[PDB]
Formats: sequence, structure tokens, C-alpha cells
Amino acid sequence: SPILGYWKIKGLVQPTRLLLEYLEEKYEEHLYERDEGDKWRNKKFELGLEFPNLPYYIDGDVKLTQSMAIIRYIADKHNM
Amino acid sequence: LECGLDKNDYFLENMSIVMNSQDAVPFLLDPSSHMITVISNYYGNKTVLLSFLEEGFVKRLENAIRFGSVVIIQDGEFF
Amino acid sequence: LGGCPKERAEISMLEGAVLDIRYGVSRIAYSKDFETLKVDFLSKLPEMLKMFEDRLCHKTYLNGDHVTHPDFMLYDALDVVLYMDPMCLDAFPKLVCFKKRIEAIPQIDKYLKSSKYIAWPLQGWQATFGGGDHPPFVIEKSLNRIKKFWKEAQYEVIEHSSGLKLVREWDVLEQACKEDLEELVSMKASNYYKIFEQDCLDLESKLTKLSEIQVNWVEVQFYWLDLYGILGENLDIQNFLPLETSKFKSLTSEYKMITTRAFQLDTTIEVIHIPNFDTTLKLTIDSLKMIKSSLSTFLERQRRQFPRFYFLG
Repeated sequence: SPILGYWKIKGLVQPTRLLLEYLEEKYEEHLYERDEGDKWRNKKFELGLEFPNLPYYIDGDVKLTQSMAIIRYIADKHNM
Repeated sequence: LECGLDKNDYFLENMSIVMNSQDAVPFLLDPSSHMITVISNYYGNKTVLLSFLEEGFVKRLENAIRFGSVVIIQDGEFF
Repeated sequence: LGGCPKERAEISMLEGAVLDIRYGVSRIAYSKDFETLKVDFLSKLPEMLKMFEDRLCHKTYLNGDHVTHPDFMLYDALDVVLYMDPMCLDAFPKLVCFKKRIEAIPQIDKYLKSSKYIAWPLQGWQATFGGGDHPPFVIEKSLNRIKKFWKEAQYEVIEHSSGLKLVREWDVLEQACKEDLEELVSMKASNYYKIFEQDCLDLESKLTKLSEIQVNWVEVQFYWLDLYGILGENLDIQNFLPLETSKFKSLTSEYKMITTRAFQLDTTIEVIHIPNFDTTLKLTIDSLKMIKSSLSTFLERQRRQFPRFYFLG
């Protein structure tokens, strides 16, 4: 199960979330709660993404941050 | 002359030397500081006077350089 | 495109990430909120630029030994961010290089000097940042350092043996005010500060009022502290001077509320905006000096009664 990091909210990953649900692909979340900012700064830079940021997707050594790099990935994982 | 330079041929030559060429900083020596006012009448408001002995020398010249201020430094002996 | 599918896709990914920065700039550039937004942008910028500084370690250009497309993207961005901040590169020599490297390519360098080059503006002329006819220059950069210093103003505050809290270490802000005020005077000598001129006049009137209250406040602080040694502690001294101690304590109340209201503001500049401050302190110092003068007349009239006291001091 691939890992999707975003605020426990639709935010900048919503489309992607839908696509995933469309391809019936399973995943697990790193959800930032409302007043959970610490937890973020706790992982913010020690994640090894090409640019640290939110949201982030990480699977088979596919580390993506930038909502575009992410969405394109899910899209590409289905030849789209 | 109209500022108050002296009629002397010597003092005209001197002033010409100071003004005409400014690829280098001119060093004025005069016991009677009547020359300090001559340059002041020429550059007017823009004329800012300092001295290498004063406290705020360090900063005031940085302000003078930044905004085109024409500067005369009153104690050339001390540098 | 590059060497292979992988290096070609990598070059495209760089394209994307570069625009996520070049665009980030232009989205806050049309906004009226520019002048304060830049602060938080330039703070984040490092983390983005860093990734490129690394990539540029053991590489001559982005994506290898031959010039690639993403290098021209980042170069546009860079070229634009340096106009906003001249010191965007200073903290990253590897990028300062990458930038000069591009500009060094004979064809490019020959171009920038050619007639074909459109040198400026950076963003559509309407934009707040990098718009308009011709770039301005230093006057703003210095005025920003002045304003920055005054919305950080911090005074050593230390409460002494009794009630009131004292402002220690006067000199530093004392000096800064006078210096930053002399700076604005020298800004009048500059050529391009006529319309930007007006704002500075407002900040000049704000600080010239801060020195108005600075002059009196150090006097008050000194003369109260001095008088406290003399009357604040004993019963015997206040017994001999009853009209004097009844009038000292009345001022002690006022100044106690005036200090604690001014301290909690958290900005010494914000103090000029406070109601009746120059008037209050001018009243306080006047009365404090009438007490000091009354004591002076009392001690000398004490000395004239027993002229030995002249020996004592």
C-alpha cells in the first residue's frame, strides 16, 4: 500500500485521491490534523523527497512532491 | 570668484587644478578656512561637511556616498 | 532531449519544478501585498535553491556536462529573482556560478549585448513588482532596513526594588534613532527620491517624534532614579519634606502606568502613537525638576544655618 501525505482534508490532493479510488488501488495516509503542525515539521525534511513538500506520494522508490509530479504519477501508473 | 575665491593668479590656478581634473580626490590645504566655504557655495544643499576626528564619521560618510552628497573632510592630517 | 528516456524525463521534471518557483514569484508580484510577502518567499527559497546547488555539485550545467533545457528555465527564474533581491545568490556560490556560466556562453553573452535583447521589465508592466518603465534604487532597500529595525525595537526592562519597571541600556536605541534620522536627511540629496519622497517624509515625522519623546524620557528615567535614592526609602526625609513627597508619589503613580502601558505595546515606535506621551513626560520631568530644585534650596538653607555643613557636602 503506497503512501499519501496531505492534511486530513481535500486540499491539493483531492483529484489524485479520486483517481486512486477510481483504479481501486489501495493506499495508506500520512494525515496532518488541524493543530498537528509539529508532526509535520517532525517529518518535513527527513523524508527524502526530491523537493520536500506537501502533498507527497511515495511507493516503489517513487518519491513525489509537487501536486503535479504526484498526480502525473498516479496517472502514469495506469498508462494515462 | 563670485563665491569668494581670492583674485590672486595663484589661487585661480589652484582652483582650476582642483576642479578641472577629478579622476582623483583633491587634497586642499589652507590655514584660513575660507576655502571650506568656497566649495560650499558651489555645491549648496548637497554640501555635507565631516571630519576624521568626529564620532559618527564611520556612518555619516556611508550616507554621503549612497545619495550623491558632495563631501569635504575637515581634518586631512588625521585619516 | 538528453541521453535517454530516463535523462529526458528527468529534464522534464526539472522543467516542472523550476516553473513551480518562477510562477510562485509572479503570483505574488501582481498583488498589492508584495512588499511584505517577499519576506516569507525568500525564507522558503533557500530550501528550493539548495536542491539545485547540490545537483550542481560535480556537474557543469544542470543535467550534466552539456547545456540542457531546464538550465535555461532556472536561469530565467534566477535572472528575475536577482532583480527582486540582489543577494539571492550570495548564499549559494554554486548557483552564482551556474548563473554566470549561462551568461558566459559566447552566443548568449553576445545576445544580451545585441539589439535583439529585450532587457526589462520582468513582469507585465501592470505588475507591482518588476513592472513599469525603468528600474529604480537603494533608497527603498535602506528605508526597508530602517522600518525593519523599528518594528523589532527591544528595550532592556528591569523592575527595581519597588513597583516601577526601569529601562536599562539607553545608548543603543538612542544612537540608532539619531543615525537612522540622519540617514533620511541624506536621502533628500538623492535624485530619484521625489515621489518616493513623500512616504519618507511620513517616516521622518514618525521618528523625529520618537526622538522628541526619547530626549525627555531619558531625563525622566535618570532624574526619577536619582530622586528615588534621596526620598523613596526613608521616613525621616519625607517627614521633613511633606509637600515634596506628596507630589513625588503622585508622579510615581502616573509614570508607573505610562511605562507598563508602553512596555506591553512591545514596540518602542508604537509609543509615538500613544495618547499624550510627549505632553505627559514633559509635565512629569517639570515636576521632578521642581522637587530636585526644592531640595537644592533646602540643603543650602540648611548649610547657611550651620556653616560647617558647607564642609560636609
